[PDB]
Amino acid sequence: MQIEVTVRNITPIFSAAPGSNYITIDGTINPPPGVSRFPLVRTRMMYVAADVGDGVIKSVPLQIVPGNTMRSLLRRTMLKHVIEPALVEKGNKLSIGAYATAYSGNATGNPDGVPSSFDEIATMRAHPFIGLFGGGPRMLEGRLMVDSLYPIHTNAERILGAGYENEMMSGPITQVVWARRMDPILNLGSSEDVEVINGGAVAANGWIQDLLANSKGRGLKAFNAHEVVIPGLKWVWRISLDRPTDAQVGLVLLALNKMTNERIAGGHSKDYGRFVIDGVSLNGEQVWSQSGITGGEQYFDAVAEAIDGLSSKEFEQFAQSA
Amino acid sequence: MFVKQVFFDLGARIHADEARALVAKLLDDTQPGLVSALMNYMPASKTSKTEFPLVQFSNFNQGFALLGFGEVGAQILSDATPIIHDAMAKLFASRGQGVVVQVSSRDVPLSCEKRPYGLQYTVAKMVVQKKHEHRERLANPETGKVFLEGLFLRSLERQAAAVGMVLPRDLVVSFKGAERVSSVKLRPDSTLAHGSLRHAVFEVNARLGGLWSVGFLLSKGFGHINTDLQLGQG
RNA sequence: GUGAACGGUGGAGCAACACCUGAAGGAAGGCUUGAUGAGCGUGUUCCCCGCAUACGCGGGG
Repeated sequence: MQIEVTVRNITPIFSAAPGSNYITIDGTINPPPGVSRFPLVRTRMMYVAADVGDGVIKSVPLQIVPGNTMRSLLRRTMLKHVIEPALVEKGNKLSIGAYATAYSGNATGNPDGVPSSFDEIATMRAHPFIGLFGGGPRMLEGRLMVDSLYPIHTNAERILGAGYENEMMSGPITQVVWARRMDPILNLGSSEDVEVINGGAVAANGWIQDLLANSKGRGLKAFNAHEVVIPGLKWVWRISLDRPTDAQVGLVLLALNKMTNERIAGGHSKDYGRFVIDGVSLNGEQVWSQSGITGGEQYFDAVAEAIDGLSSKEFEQFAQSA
Repeated sequence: MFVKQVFFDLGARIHADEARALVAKLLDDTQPGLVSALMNYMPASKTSKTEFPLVQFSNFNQGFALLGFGEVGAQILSDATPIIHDAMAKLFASRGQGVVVQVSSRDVPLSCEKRPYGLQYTVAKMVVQKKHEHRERLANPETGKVFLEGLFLRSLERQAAAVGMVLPRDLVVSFKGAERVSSVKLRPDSTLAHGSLRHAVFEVNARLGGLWSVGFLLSKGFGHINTDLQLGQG
């Protein structure tokens, strides 16, 4: 079951790579030491084979949002307003281990060395939530197969190829945005602002005096950067499912109906990662309109009678460890 | 090498000479070594060194500035800054409601190169006068330009020798124009005065770096300006 | 004229068949690039330090 979600970013997208890189004033990512480099946390990035010339492909760098991030996103939005409202609406409450297995996939770090019975796997598998997301102490397999969000870009022409004849981004698609820190005590220069302090002017002068010793216990007032994809470009997402029930597909579609208010990226204090869905292809047919998904009726009905009757006994026997 | 520049924000502008006097007054009773170093005093007596003052007071629109030339001057400023800030804190919190003393600190490097084209640099509040022979030199123009020539070149040479880097010795200067002639006094209500030049302009074929101080009475806050801002003024 | 002299360890024989390294996990929170050095006061003979060796030069406030 192939779901091709084409979206368009409203604000820019910043999904940070764990590698700590550095940047000078005008470009020069990762300079040599001794240039007074600033810290930089780049947007995360897969390489991709691309035709940069006449039929020769290179591993050009592509900045994306990873599949684990938006798998956690899709799990969190479906468990935030499709499953847990249905859990608390009829009064059932998850256990603390059941909550840990619902959100993270495991209760503790240590799993069971034993295997579970097949009747358990038959209950939890082919289910609206535990079928899609496995885990627990027995490491149950999850039906749902969440890919990363590539941009529609010429470097990703080899990915989802022989499509989008026009509307293909070819230029540079990123920007480095600088964020500086202020020390608020330093930027006062008034009595009305320091009348609020316990201690007042002498306390502010003492903290500034400590900052004088620490200028030449990490202080404030830094000036850093982050490398961020530009906004307003098309992105594609793929969701896959092997032998899915109609309730599982309906739960994915209900999460994706109201996906538009959630955060695909990090750095959400700068509102980074707002996206508007251009369309949703359900095995190639366009099912997205302005008022959510039109089409896929049986999936919505099956998840409608599936989330009713969704107790927490199954979550509790999921999270129970031998 | 580099010069350390520290700005203090007292909320109201006080001049550099009264800042030096105010700082010498408040730290007179306690901690004599740091005020002796910041005043460039003798290790045994109260008399200042005849050499280049490594640290010096300067001008600031919301307060006063301090300049420490070289590693020794930068170290002196870095050790002496928090007790100075605590002193202005207690002084401005003793009377009135109380203000907060804000700080700034920069480390401006020194550099010089030579190009075969003269360059414009202006200096304000420049003191040229210490002796009666310099009155006799400034009375006639022809023997006055050469005195200003030698003074500017030897001032560049002495600060370059003090901070520890090599000056090219093929430099030629020229003095074009003057705007005003005014006196500076040594202490308040004193009859003795020193002649001084207001808005002098000079033309040097070399490139001039920031915190480049010329003339006499450098520790009192005269004859220094940043040449980096004057180079490509925006 | 060595209880010596003279005497091939040889031939052939397939370590092989069948097993998916996996499973399930959000780099993410919080954080002014535009101010800091650029424009505004002093009116005449005085401390101290070196080179000299006083005929004077240089300079610190």
